[PDB]
Amino acid sequence: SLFSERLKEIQDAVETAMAAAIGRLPAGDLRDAMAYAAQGGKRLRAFLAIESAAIHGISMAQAMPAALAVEALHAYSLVHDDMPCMDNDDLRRGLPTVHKKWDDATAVLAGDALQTLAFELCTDPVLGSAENRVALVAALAQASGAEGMVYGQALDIAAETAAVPLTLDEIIRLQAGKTGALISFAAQAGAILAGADRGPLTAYATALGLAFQIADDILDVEDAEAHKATFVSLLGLAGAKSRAADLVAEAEAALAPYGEAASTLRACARYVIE
Amino acid sequence: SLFSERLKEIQDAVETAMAAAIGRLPAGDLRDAMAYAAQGGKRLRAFLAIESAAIHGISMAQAMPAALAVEALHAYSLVHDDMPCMDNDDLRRGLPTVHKKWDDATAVLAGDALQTLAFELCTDPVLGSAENRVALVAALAQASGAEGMVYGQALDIAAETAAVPLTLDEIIRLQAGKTGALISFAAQAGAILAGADRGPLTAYATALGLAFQIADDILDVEATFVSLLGLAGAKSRAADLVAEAEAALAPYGEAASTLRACARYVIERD
Repeated sequence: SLFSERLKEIQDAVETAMAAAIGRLPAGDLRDAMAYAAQGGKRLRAFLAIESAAIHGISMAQAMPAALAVEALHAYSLVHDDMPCMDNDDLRRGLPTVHKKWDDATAVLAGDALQTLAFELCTDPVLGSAENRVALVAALAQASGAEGMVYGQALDIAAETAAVPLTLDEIIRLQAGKTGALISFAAQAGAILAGADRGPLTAYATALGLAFQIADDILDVEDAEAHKATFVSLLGLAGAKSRAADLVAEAEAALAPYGEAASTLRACARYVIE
Repeated sequence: SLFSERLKEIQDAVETAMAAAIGRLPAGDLRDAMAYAAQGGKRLRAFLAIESAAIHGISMAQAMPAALAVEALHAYSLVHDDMPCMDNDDLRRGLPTVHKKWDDATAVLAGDALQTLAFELCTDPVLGSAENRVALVAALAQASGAEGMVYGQALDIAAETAAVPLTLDEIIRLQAGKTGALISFAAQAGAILAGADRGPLTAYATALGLAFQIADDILDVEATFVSLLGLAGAKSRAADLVAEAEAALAPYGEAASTLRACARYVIERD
């Protein structure tokens, strides 16, 4: 399809660009760990950044530093999350995690530096004006810190052993922090770089992010973390499926001002449930 | 003296402004551990940010988010450094470390959010033009990441298990990364915000950063700096670098007075 071919292209370009940006750093164990953690993945957040840019008439070359920013940040968070003090993961996508391949010290440092790299990438003159770049840093920061991604991780610790079982509102607030905020930055990145209205892409992302999580739960159905309240347990199998579809249709509809230009973005929404 | 009063006023105002900045986040264990980590300390780096700005005719009000940015970044680094897998500290400034008071998970996360907050503070429009703000965050990213502070820390850890003890040339290059880079950002910050030449303040910071490091090793014995030079040699060497740092600021005339007083202060405790 257009979507699948466009995705493949973006994945190939991102792999190359990330390796080049990391290869610029001083050699050593730190850099090897950084490189290993930022390689592979579906690049869905890079996709969103590039496609939302394309919709505002911005080239992939002008958009690359923002796509790599959100991928670096995504990568940093997994490294920190795979640590024994947190999710305690030995393997990710069939492969050893950073803290296992190297050591815990390398994992905290590789993730720290990857965070730094993401913000540095946001200052790259290729992106365009200083005004737009400083709005991009601000938005990546809002998405990633103590009112965004990290906050959602803090809540997840309380949530996975909660006394009263988790309500729908709570697992929605969870989702919105853990994955929602960064998916939203990625989708808004295009508009940020064009200095354009961020409303439609925000609404598209809110709906898309939640749809992702709901679609994820359904796939798991079809210990503390394993027996947590999911959208399938709360809404039912059919209730979850119908909610996923509703949200995808809501995300597509948010992109109506863009006409046929939004094609790959609306196929991205459909992809999550299909 | 008159420097003593400038340092305490800045310490007071950094304490307030940081509590207000962290106060604006959602409540919880995370916000508590962040605010705890970012409270206190001598505010050296914040002082360098504010005072190099004053040297360039920029008020404290306009400089504050850059001072908060160094401090938040510094705090983040301490929280992560204290963890069992790194330096393994149980106390700092008397009180228990973040990992000890809470746990390892909270250390990671409060560290992470503190780095994120540091970069968020660099975008505060109070700092002035977006051009200077973007140069500020590029500088902070340079000081802090895989070419700066983090790189230095990684080298320091790899040092801990080296086949040979390290040369004085290497332990200079190590701590230029580990502590020098962030002090360099802090001194240059005032010039960045005025769109001015950064060279003199950079040379100041390179001298001062090394001297600050040597004066800390002096504290311990009172391959490190005291072991490689002796207590006679290191007390002399740090006093040399202080002079160097004061000399680097000769272009500024007697406007360099507070920052020179600061350079002498980091060895005035010895």
